[PDB]
Amino acid sequence: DGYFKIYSKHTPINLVRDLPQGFSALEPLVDLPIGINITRFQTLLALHRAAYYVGYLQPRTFLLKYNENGTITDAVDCALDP
Amino acid sequence: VIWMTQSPSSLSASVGDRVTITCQASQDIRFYLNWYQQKPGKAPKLLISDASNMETGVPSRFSGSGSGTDFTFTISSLQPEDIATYYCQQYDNLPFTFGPGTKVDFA
Amino acid sequence: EVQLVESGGGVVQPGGSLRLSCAASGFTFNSYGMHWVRQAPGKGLEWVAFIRYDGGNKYYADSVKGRFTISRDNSKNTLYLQMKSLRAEDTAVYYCANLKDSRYSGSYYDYWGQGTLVTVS
Amino acid sequence: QCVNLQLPPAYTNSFTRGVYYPDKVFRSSVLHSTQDLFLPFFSNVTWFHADNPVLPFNDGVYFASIEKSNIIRGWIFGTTLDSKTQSLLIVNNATNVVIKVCEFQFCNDPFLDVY
Ligand SMILES: *[C@@H]1O[C@H](CO)[C@@H](O)[C@H](O)[C@H]1NC(C)=O
Ligand SMILES: *[C@@H]1O[C@H](CO)[C@@H](O)[C@H](O)[C@H]1NC(C)=O
Ligand SMILES: *[C@@H]1O[C@H](CO)[C@@H](O)[C@H](O)[C@H]1NC(C)=O
Ligand SMILES: *[C@@H]1O[C@H](CO)[C@@H](O)[C@H](O)[C@H]1NC(C)=O
Ligand SMILES: *[C@@H]1O[C@H](CO)[C@@H](O)[C@H](O)[C@H]1NC(C)=O
Repeated sequence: DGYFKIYSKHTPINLVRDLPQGFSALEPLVDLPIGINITRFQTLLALHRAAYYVGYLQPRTFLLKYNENGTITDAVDCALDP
Repeated sequence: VIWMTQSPSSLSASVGDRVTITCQASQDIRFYLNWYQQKPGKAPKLLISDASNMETGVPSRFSGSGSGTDFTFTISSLQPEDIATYYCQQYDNLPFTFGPGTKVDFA
Repeated sequence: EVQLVESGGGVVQPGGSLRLSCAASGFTFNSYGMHWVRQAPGKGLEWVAFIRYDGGNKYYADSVKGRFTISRDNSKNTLYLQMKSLRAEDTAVYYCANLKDSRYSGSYYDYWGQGTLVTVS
Repeated sequence: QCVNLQLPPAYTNSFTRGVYYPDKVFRSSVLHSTQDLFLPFFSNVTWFHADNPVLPFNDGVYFASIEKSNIIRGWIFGTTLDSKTQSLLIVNNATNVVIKVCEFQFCNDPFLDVY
């Protein structure tokens, strides 16, 4: 709806050429009232005179577990399996 | 449906000649138009996208311009390797549509 | 490195059906929407159908709409086209392709397969 | 001043990764059902080495990086990626994040040059 939304999280990691297992929720970072279409994107790197991962979102129903402190600690991807 | 058309249907030209091919859209498609070149027995190859954006690896002798319903493709100096059929395709609105194709002969 | 390979072509009778497929490798198939295009002998190109990256939204040309179905399997990196009620006019070479597009597919690169011939007789 | 400096994709498993807060309403001690654009569990995620091609945006993107040297500074988002259209540029520097939307004429292979 013209709004560019960004969520984020930052942790340390001690694993090597892969993403970690376990649950972690990303918090809202910014919501920008830009009003433009986006169909393509590219990364910007600093080069002197690291690795990244890209996945795509889909319309899915989730069951989210909010703990006693209001943080999401677990989830079920309802369309994954029976 | 946005229909596409091309002119001329065919042309003859020699090496070193300037070749101009006209593509027209049935309706305003901004700058959203792809230009493809096809040789007999082969799949089409993209030369230009978004009206004027040249594809990487395409010789500088090729160019294109235009907007709305009006687009032109140009070869500034025809080479013997440029004998092919050229198609123009609009990707502004689905379903997508290709033009009839313009055939270039060697004179 | 990037390859698109069509298969399932051949000769069928009018009113019949045929399932075409296109195997993909060398690129992130599951990231791109995919198109089908056909070319009858001595004729120009005709756009057939499009499917989005997630295998959700599907689009067809009026000449095939209601007869043909487009689908994909992102775990097998394969695109499919299921044709029913075939006619003599459907005789053509069928190509699978990732067409450059800044509006719908978001494709930066343009790739085509080798094509497969389908004849209705 | 612009400077002019394809490989087969690698893939990894996103086991239970990419979940975010669907809204800003406080909840606790509850199981809440929501429908939104999420990264499917155990999906095949594309892995790159900082190999910086233009990618499709589709319906939204989950992005992650592992580094100890702050190489990834930002992103370009847009359609034509040229002066013909408005494009979104997000960059980080030593003190701030800078975000702009303009008819940017981007370089064929954009980067930030560090001395
Ligand atoms: C943005 O997307 C809408 C909906 O598809 C379309 O009508 C509009 O023309 C697009 N504008 C630009 C600049 O791409
Ligand atoms: C909730 O927060 C309290 C501190 O305010 C902490 O003692 C408790 O362990 C937390 N519960 C969980 C599940 O983290
Ligand atoms: C991920 O790729 C593997 C093959 O490497 C395949 O077996 C699996 O089904 C794929 N999963 C998804 C969700 O595509
Ligand atoms: C990079 O390539 C573009 C397009 O050919 C050219 O205009 C530009 O001058 C080149 N930059 C350098 C430093 O050569
Ligand atoms: C970071 O960007 C801001 C805004 O343009 C600028 O004021 C600041 O000086 C920049 N920091 C550095 C180190 O360049």
